[PDB]
Amino acid sequence: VKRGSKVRILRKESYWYQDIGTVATIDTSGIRYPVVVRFEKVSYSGVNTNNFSLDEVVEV
Amino acid sequence: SHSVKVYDTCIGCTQCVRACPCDVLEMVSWDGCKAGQIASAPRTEDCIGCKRCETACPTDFLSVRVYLGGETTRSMGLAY
Amino acid sequence: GDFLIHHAIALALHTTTLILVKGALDARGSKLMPDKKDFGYAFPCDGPGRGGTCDISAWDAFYLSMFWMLNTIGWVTFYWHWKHITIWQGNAGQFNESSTYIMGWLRDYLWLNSSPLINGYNPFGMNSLSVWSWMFLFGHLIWATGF
Amino acid sequence: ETLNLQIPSPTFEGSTGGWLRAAEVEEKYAITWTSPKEQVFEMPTGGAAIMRQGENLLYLARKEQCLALATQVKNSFKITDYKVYRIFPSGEVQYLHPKDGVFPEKVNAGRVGVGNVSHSIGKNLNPAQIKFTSKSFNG
Amino acid sequence: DVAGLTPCGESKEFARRLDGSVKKLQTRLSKYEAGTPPALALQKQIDKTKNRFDRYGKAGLLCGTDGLPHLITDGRWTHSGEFVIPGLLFLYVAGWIGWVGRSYVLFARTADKPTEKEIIIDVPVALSFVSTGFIWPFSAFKEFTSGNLIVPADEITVSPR
Amino acid sequence: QSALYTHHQYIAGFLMVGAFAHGAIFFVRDYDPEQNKNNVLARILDHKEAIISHLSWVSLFLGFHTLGIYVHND
Amino acid sequence: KKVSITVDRDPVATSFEKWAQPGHFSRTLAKGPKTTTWIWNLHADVHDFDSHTNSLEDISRKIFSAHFGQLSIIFLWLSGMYFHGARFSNYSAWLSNPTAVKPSAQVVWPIVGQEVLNGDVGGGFQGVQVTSGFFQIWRSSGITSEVELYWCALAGLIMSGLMIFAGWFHYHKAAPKLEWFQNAESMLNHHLSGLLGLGCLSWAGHQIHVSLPVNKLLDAGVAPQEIPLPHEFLVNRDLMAQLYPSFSKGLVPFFTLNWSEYSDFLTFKGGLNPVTGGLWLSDTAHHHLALAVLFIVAGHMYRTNWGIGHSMKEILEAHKGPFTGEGHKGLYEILTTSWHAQLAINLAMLGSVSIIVAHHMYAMPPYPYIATDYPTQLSIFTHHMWIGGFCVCGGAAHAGIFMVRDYNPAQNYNNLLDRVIRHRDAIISHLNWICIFLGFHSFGLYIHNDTMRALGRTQDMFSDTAIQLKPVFAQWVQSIHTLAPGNTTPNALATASYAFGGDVVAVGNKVAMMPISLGTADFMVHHIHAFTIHVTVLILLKGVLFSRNSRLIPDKANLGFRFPCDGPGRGGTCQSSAWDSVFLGLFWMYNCISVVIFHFSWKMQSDVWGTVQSDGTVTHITGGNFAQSAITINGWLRDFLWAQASQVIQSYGSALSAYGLIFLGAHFIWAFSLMFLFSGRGYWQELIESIVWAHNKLNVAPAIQPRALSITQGRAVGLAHYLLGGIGTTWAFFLARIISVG
Ligand code: CLA
Ligand code: CLA
Ligand code: CLA
Ligand code: CLA
Ligand code: CLA
Ligand code: CLA
Ligand code: CLA
Ligand SMILES: CC1=CCCC(C)(C)[C@H]1/C=C/C(C)=C/C=C/C(C)=C/C=C/C=C(C)/C=C/C=C(C)/C=C/C1=C(C)CCCC1(C)C
Ligand code: SF4
Repeated sequence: VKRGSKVRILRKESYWYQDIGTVATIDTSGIRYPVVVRFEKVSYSGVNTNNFSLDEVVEV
Repeated sequence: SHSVKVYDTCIGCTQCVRACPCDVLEMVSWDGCKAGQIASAPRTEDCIGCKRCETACPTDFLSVRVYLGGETTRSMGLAY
Repeated sequence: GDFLIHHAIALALHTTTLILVKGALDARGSKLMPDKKDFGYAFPCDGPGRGGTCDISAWDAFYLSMFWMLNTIGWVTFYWHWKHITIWQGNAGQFNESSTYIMGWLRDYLWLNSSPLINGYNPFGMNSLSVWSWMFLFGHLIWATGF
Repeated sequence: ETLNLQIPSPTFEGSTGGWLRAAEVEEKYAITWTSPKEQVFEMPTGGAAIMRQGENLLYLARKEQCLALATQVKNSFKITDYKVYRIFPSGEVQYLHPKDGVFPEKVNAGRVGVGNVSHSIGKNLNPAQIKFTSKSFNG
Repeated sequence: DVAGLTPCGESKEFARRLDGSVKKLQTRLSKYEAGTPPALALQKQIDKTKNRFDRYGKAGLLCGTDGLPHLITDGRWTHSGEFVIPGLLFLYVAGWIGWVGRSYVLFARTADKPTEKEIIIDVPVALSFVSTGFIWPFSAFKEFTSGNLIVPADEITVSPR
Repeated sequence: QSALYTHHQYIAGFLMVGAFAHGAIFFVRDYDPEQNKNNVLARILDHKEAIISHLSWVSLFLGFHTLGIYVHND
Repeated sequence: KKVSITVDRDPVATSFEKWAQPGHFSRTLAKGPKTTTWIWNLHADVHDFDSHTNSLEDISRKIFSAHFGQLSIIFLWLSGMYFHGARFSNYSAWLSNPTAVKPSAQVVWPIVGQEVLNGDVGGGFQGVQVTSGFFQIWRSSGITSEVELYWCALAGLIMSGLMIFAGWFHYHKAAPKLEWFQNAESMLNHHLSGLLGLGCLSWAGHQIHVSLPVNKLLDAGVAPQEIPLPHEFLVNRDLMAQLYPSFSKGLVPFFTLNWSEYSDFLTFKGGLNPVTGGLWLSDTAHHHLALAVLFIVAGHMYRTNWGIGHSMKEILEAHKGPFTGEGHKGLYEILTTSWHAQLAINLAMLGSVSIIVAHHMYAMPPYPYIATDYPTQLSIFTHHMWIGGFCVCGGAAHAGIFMVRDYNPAQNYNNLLDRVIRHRDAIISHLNWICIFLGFHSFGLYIHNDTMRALGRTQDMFSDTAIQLKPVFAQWVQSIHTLAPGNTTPNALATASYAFGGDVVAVGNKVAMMPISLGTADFMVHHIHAFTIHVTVLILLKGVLFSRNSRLIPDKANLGFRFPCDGPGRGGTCQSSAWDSVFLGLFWMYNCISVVIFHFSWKMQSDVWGTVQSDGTVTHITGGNFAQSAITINGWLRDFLWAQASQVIQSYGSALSAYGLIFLGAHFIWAFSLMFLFSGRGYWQELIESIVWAHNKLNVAPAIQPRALSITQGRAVGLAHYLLGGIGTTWAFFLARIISVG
């Protein structure tokens, strides 16, 4: 993906699994979960952002 | 004792380690997150099972997971 | 009166089914505990985080449906017994008129039929219904201690 | 390193909240810290005590009681000089916290990671797969 | 008649219901003087009670052995005014409320602060929506067939299982 | 006649709860989703929110109006 | 003059802007909702001022103006009580026949058949019978006409407008500074002397010049419109000297200290007026005059601006002995810097006074014709027992909020608080033992009796007939009070109350008061009371003493006053907060006050209330069944709950059908509460998920994401509906029962 794009989450235990977020940053370093995605819904913990990997994220 | 696990989704925020009332958790060096550090559970015999670490954790599903197990004098928090 | 109680019994069958089906289908996971299957069938909670997780286990839906099972068999057996005791007297019209509102169930079934039971002993003597009169109070005591 | 048993104790008038027979037959915990002042603090087990200027020493029944005091002593009196010990009735004194001289929330070399699972939490094994098998659910 | 019931206009038990209801009011009226406010209040209640019993008798309702009206709800047209037409009236209002509430929640999603529109309602826009509800059956079905009522299963968050 | 009816309906309600409880114990403990790919069992779990919300509607539907008529009558 | 008035002028701007911004008062809530929890958190924390602001000055200002708002509501409430008496009541008909007409000041509209509630209360009137005792107050006041009730209604409305103006004015225009609120000596001097002292003195003046002449003419038998207006007693001193000849001498006997001249209207009679069954109003006038003097005297104790007076700090710091360390040192600083510590004391005392009011008003009936109005006697006893029990539990609620928040160990070293917290295990273990002993030896006596009566062994029961547990100490105290007139209260003519012994006072052939004998059943239920009060103290004291820390949670003060738990570890710490002991102690308060009002209701019907006829014998409402049937639980179930629930169940189709509906409705609310009490939040959030899914399917999900209620709010909602349901059931049962038979 690229920064600022809209993505549909594919991590089955995510709060936002099959919901749309927007990509904040992507880390070039060897990070296991380099895609930073922000959402408009908060999770049950009140967090509105999470890190993801490329194989857990699809552009819409 | 209780079983406390740290999954590789840990962003190294150290919040679980600061919230732990029994010094169960500490930070060890890593290279899988930007912070360069991951939570660790070297002293789970002292874990009382409060799950204050899980409350502190900000990853979408908890990087730190407490699994309540056999009860002891330490994990039952008995001063008697 | 029979129409109304059957729809109450239908309400209680679908609501008991709801708690139990929700317990069976959310047993493996939910959105609060997506890894609920790692913890077993009967665990207390996942702690106060994520808003609070009291009664989140699949066992706890057994626990909650047990109250609804007791409520439904109450509605079934209250109906069976009142419909039969009024017929056995020869006064089926007492059920026919009083079952359509809830005060008819309270006064013409529970309050009216209580009197031989609660007079099994009194300051004037006792009879052989004294044991059921004692089990009656005994049952109210165990029930309240559960609270 | 070892607990100097002779360190004076904070002026306290006693309480019923202190340790019971399990401390003298199973284990006891101690906390030491340096105070720049002769000031009142709150005991985890009850009322208020006064820590003496210099080195203080307490005995508590639970490890959490020593750390709850350590949290308070560092948040209101900015004492970061606290060392927590475990004491067995055999006389053995076991240093506890901070375990390697550095606080746990700060990284340190030579710390080996315990409990770390290489996958995310959703990648565990289903219970049916490991039934009548010793294999662990973490992959 | 239907299910062994009797039309309320010829039920003798319905007739005794009306009489007992009026005797109960007349004995309360026997304790007041003619022009008093308690006498006028009870005389108006005897008029209301008689009117209700007269209307029920002439309406085609069926009475039981207990002398009370019974409702037939199996779908027959001679009895559609007891459930089917009140039900048709209900569903029109209920779908109206549902269509109007749904239209406002979709509007509020496109707002500057979507959750402020739900605790502080934009009353001119929310009144624009309430007026639209009169043709909800046509508006909602066209919404359905145009692929805008139902979202596909793969844009809905579900539990891992 | 009264005791026998009451006895066996209470036995029935306990047995019915236990079946659903042990169905819950089955899914947690004994159900393997990979030996059940696209079964009737797996497809149940695939639309569990459809099942649970429609029980929720029918319970509320029955409850609002059954209690509502009774309160109206009272 | 260090006691001075200091005010900030125009502090806060009168703007509608913050009205449009719900949640403006806290930093968390002011950024808007994202889940439905925000909506509940908005109402939960709104009057928690010391949770929004750091400064004690702004907190004190919000409290002072909110107390004016409360006063405005009470005055509006009082004004409406007078207006309904003036406009929609049978008051004037009741004045002619107090023993025949039933008070009624509420008339319903005819809408859905609900006009059946306008029952025949008497006096050519239809309405809802009222039991608040206003009619008896108004006759005691000397109102005698609806015209004067309209003027009282306007007087309440003018006061209601003035209080809401003052609350606005003192928050927005002229707000006092913290040094104004921190004048405890000045406030006590004025509230003893000015509020309570001039309150009693002025009311004594109304009683002497208006209540005494008007009520003497009424009890002589003069018709209400035949009675001179209250100012003609003020001017025509000859007319006042007809009724009370001491007025011929005026105020010379007062000033020259020849007070015995005033014995016409300042009596010490005791007992009841035979005509009305109420207290002699000449006694109440002397009571209020004497109370007024020593409230004005008491309000000169403390030092303000001239060197005379006590320093309250000096009094407290001097009271210290060898057991109690530094003593009461530091308590002045607590009570002039913590509003919660002040509210904890004042709620516990106000609750205690409300419980005392319930006992004193049934036993020494103060108003004319209130003793034989049994619906009022039962209503105001039951109402003031509940107000007392609720206010007592809020005293421990705010003692906990003080300890968690306003308590500072540095300023409380070795004083009485420090010492209480440092032996709280000894307090809670000894109270715990007393409650086990009390429960076994009060309720177990009932269980012994249930079993023996069921087993056919009536000789083995604790009864007046069998083994006797007599209350000799209560019987002895009753003996002393009957002997007191002429002996240890020599100038009294009658006893303080006929409940202690003496005559039967009958008004309109109904018993006003008569000796309330104490037997084994009275011994048993009094120890039932001591058990339920001690357990309530146990739950609430344990919450206050362990609010900051336990052996379980060493840092409970960091979690706050109100937290649901500290996790499932340590075996489980569910309901470990100080809030959760108030939650558990309101159930045991409910249990306690329910037995008190049941004891009162059954005893008064069985042994006191009823009808007198020839041979002077009294036929009581339930015929004296208390002695031999209140000793078993089956007796309370059968002869009290079952026997007396007949009126509320058979009430349909009458004017009491409203009580029949509220009986069922409250049974519903009570049961519905158990959904919230026995369940947990985790079930309800997962159920909401499937409901959210069906909304997502139809694209109608809300932007304020629905949540299950918090763990605490589930406890608060469960307790509130339990109390609403439990108390509402008894309210209908009490009111339909006593209106029908009493
Ligand atoms: C404070 C206590 C109190 C109480 C409990 C009552 C209770 C009652 N009064 Mg009494 N009354 C009172 C004070 C009180 N009154 C006072 C002080 C006066 C003198 C002005 C009166 C004068 C009075 C008269 C003259 C009458 C009553 C009547 C009634 C009855 C029906 C009222 C009704 O449905 O009107 C409802 C009227 C409406 C206009 C409905 C308004 C509903 C709105 C929506 C409430 C909303 C409040 C609002 C949202 C608050 C927020 C403000 C906003 C800016 C957000 C009821 C028994 C009637 C009666 O007994 O008839 C036999 C009657 O005729 N009252
Ligand atoms: C003689 C002096 C005096 C009197 C009567 C009062 C009376 C009162 N004060 Mg106090 N107060 C005083 C001096 C006085 N104060 C001083 C000197 C201070 C500064 C240290 C305070 C500081 C203070 C605080 C901080 C608070 C009060 C509160 C209250 C009210 C308590 C609630 C209550 O019972 O009201 C109901 C009883 C009544 C009798 C209602 C009466 C209403 C008016 C104001 C009473 C006086 C009217 C007037 C003097 C009488 C004229 C008589 C004329 C017809 C001949 C009450 C009105 C509390 C309150 O509720 O705030 C509003 C509160 O929070 N006062
Ligand atoms: C108008 C808005 C709206 C719409 C279209 C729906 C639509 C639906 N809801 Mg409901 N719901 C709503 C509001 C709404 N909901 C609110 C406010 C709540 C909180 C009480 C709920 C609570 C709720 C539950 C608990 C359940 C549903 C269910 C359902 C489904 C079946 C219909 C039903 O059972 O109704 C039931 C409706 C209620 C129980 C409450 C409705 C209360 C009012 C009447 C609606 C709100 C009016 C709103 C203020 C509109 C203002 C518009 C204005 C600003 C222009 C359907 C998806 C059920 C489901 O999932 O089954 C498949 C189900 O179990 N909903
Ligand atoms: C009398 C007691 C009572 C009542 C009424 C309920 C009612 C309900 N329960 Mg609960 N429950 C109870 C006891 C009770 N329960 C107990 C003791 C337990 C054991 C802990 C449970 C455990 C339990 C579980 C575990 C579940 C339920 C469910 C349900 C629902 C099933 C019936 C239904 O779906 O529609 C009936 C609907 C109603 C009865 C609502 C009444 C309509 C209200 C009163 C409208 C009135 C509005 C009025 C103006 C409000 C005035 C407020 C005032 C301040 C102005 C319903 C909300 C299930 C559920 O939520 O599924 C959807 C569910 O999963 N209950
Ligand atoms: C929610 C609160 C609440 C409500 C709705 C009521 C409602 C009622 N009360 Mg109760 N009351 C309450 C709380 C409440 N009370 C508390 C907390 C107390 C303890 C102080 C009392 C003490 C009380 C008494 C002593 C009397 C009532 C009476 C009444 C009734 C007539 C109302 C009236 O005009 O008062 C009229 C009140 C009077 C005419 C006399 C009041 C005399 C007291 C001593 C004045 C004290 C004022 C002072 C500022 C308070 C100081 C408190 C102290 C701790 C320092 C009505 C049923 C009267 C009643 O039952 O009549 C049938 C009655 O005589 N109340
Ligand atoms: C003079 C009396 C007084 C005062 C000033 C206060 C003031 C306060 N209390 Mg205390 N309290 C009191 C009496 C008092 N309380 C009593 C008598 C009790 C015993 C029940 C308590 C128990 C108590 C607890 C347990 C707590 C407080 C808290 C608070 C604070 C927050 C208030 C708030 O935001 O609530 C907002 C108000 C509401 C949400 C109102 C809803 C409450 C009920 C459910 C509605 C009322 C039902 C109604 C009467 C009947 C309905 C009729 C029905 C048929 C429809 C505030 C400092 C809280 C706190 O954190 O303080 C720091 C807290 O946790 N209080
Ligand atoms: C009927 C219901 C019931 C009963 C019996 C109890 C019983 C008790 N509660 Mg509980 N409680 C209840 C409902 C009940 N509660 C509810 C609904 C709540 C909800 C809020 C609570 C909340 C609560 C709290 C928060 C507290 C209690 C406390 C207590 C104890 C009071 C001390 C006492 O009386 O010891 C005596 C014991 C009894 C009276 C129990 C009955 C025993 C009788 C005499 C017969 C004994 C028969 C004998 C043992 C037979 C032996 C042979 C047999 C084994 C074969 C006691 C264990 C308090 C406590 O534990 O402190 C001491 C306390 O702090 N309760
Ligand atoms: C939770 C759970 C998880 C997974 C595993 C699990 C254990 C399987 C599960 C549990 C599931 C559970 C507990 C499931 C419980 C399932 C139950 C109780 C099913 C009831 C079935 C009854 C039927 C089909 C009656 C049919 C009658 C008919 C057709 C009569 C017809 C007629 C005749 C012949 C005569 C009259 C005329 C008519 C009316 C025409
Ligand atoms: S209150 Fe609920 S979340 Fe907290 S420990 Fe108890 S069960 Fe778990």
